[PDB]
Amino acid sequence: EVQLVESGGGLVQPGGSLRLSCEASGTLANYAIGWFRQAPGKEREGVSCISSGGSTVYSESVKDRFTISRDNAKKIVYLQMNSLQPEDTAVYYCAADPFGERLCIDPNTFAGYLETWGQGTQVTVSSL
Amino acid sequence: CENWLALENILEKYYLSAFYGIEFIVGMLGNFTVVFGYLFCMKNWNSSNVYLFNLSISDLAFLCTLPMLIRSYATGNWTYGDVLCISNRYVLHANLYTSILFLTFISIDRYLLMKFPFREHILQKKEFAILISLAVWVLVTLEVLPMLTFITSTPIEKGDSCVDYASSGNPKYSLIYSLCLTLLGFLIPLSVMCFFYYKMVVFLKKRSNKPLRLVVLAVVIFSVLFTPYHIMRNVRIASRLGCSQKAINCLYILTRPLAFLNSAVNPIFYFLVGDHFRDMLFSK
Ligand SMILES: O=C(O)Cc1cc(F)ccc1NC(=O)c1cccc(-c2cc(O[C@@H]3CCCNC3)c(Cl)cc2F)c1F
Ligand SMILES: CCCCCCCC/C=C/CCCCCCCC(=O)OC[C@H](O)CO
Ligand SMILES: CCCCCCCC/C=C/CCCCCCCC(=O)OC[C@H](O)CO
Ligand SMILES: CCCCCCCC/C=C\CCCCCCCC(=O)OC[C@H](O)CO
Ligand SMILES: [Cl-]
Repeated sequence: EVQLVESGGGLVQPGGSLRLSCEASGTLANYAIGWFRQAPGKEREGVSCISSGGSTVYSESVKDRFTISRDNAKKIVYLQMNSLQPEDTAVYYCAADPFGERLCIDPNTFAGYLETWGQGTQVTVSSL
Repeated sequence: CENWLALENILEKYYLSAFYGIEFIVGMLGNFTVVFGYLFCMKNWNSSNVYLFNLSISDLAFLCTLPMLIRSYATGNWTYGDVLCISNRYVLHANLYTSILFLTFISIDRYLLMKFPFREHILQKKEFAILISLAVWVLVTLEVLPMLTFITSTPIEKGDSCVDYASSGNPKYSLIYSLCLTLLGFLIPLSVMCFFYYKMVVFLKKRSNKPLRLVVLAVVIFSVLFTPYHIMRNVRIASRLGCSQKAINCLYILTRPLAFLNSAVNPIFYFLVGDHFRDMLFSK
């Protein structure tokens, strides 16, 4: 029984950094948390995932730039996004899997089995 | 060799009837449960889902032939006619070689997913797995076609004729065909699974399990169940190049339902792809 809210969305100049938060209301200890994003006209894509055991996975497009971390005491999952480019402009969502060791095996497939999602937060990377 | 003929008759009438009867029951219950589980629980399919669903269609095709095969062995003769001789002879070989191929592609999928969990590669797409599944069916249909071409040369039009190339026809050509089919249909897919188990172990050693579990179970199931059959099909043909010949045929008869035990136990792989499908099944 958890509710998710994403926060931290804003305007970033190309090359800039931004940190998103996925805060839960409900324990988060046994949940896997994955971050997904959807750009206008494109399909949803996983970017990063953290298992209940603490293991982290990253998509190839964000591997050298993003860091996912969790604080079970504060029930928060962070996504530190470094070196953002216009192509990273999207609504970022977090999803929770009660099977803590499942989601990060195949995030893009296993996201489809999940009922717990946040509302999303808009990240805009644009110059000027 | 009247004693060995008594053993051949008893093995066909009682051993094959019982072993295929048990496989028909266990196989139908197992495959209908995993097929309906996919039709009612899986909403977005990945590569492994596609391969597992194909493996079940392959199993179900074989299981549907068993009442005809059990009835024929129980009565001692083939009475179903020429069309059913070709369709049954096709399905039995096709189920054997499509099954190991679907497990080989599942193993490569588990390996690529271990390295690239987000499935960015074209090789990891659902649409590509559908193409590979269609390729598996076409390849195996082609591997089996020389056997069917031989069968059409025999007098199947008589309605009561349905020969086994291991027991009938030119032994020189049957041996070349059977050895090529053992290599391409069995030994090569088994070696590819062994190679990908090794690649998985090397990847995990560098990073230092579920992916290893599925591949190891596949290598064990196929090594144990397909090896006695492939040895005996080839030894049965080689012996035709006496009581020794009838004894070898009895050993060969014993190995056939042992290889097809695969189609009754295959549904276990549905539970080794990390999605908690067993838990999903119980919820419904
Ligand atoms: O057979 C098994 O164990 C199952 C099996 C396992 C393998 F690994 C490879 C092939 C097969 N089998 C077939 O693909 C098949 C197809 C169609 C019909 C028969 C068949 C024919 C019979 O009789 C005729 C005419 C009389 C003299 N013998 C031949 C009788 Cl009695 C009973 C029959 F099932 C098959 F066997
Ligand atoms: C190249 C592919 C080889 C062929 C196999 C492809 C797939 C397996 C099922 C086929 C359906 C055929 C079932 C036959 C329908 C009823 C048969 C029948 O009516 O019996 C006639 C009898 O054998 C004497 O006339
Ligand atoms: C119609 C399509 C047909 C195309 C033809 C496909 C052939 C691909 C390779 C086959 C050799 C078998 C696998 C290669 C290596 C296997 C050797 C082995 O036994 O394992 C390796 C070892 O475990 C680790 O060092
Ligand atoms: C749960 C399963 C229980 C079911 C039990 C299934 C019945 C046993 C099957 C096959 C015997 C093995 C056959 C022998 C394979 C190799 C032996 C060999 O090479 O002997 C050839 C020799 O030339 C001859 O004269
Ligand atoms: Cl025969």
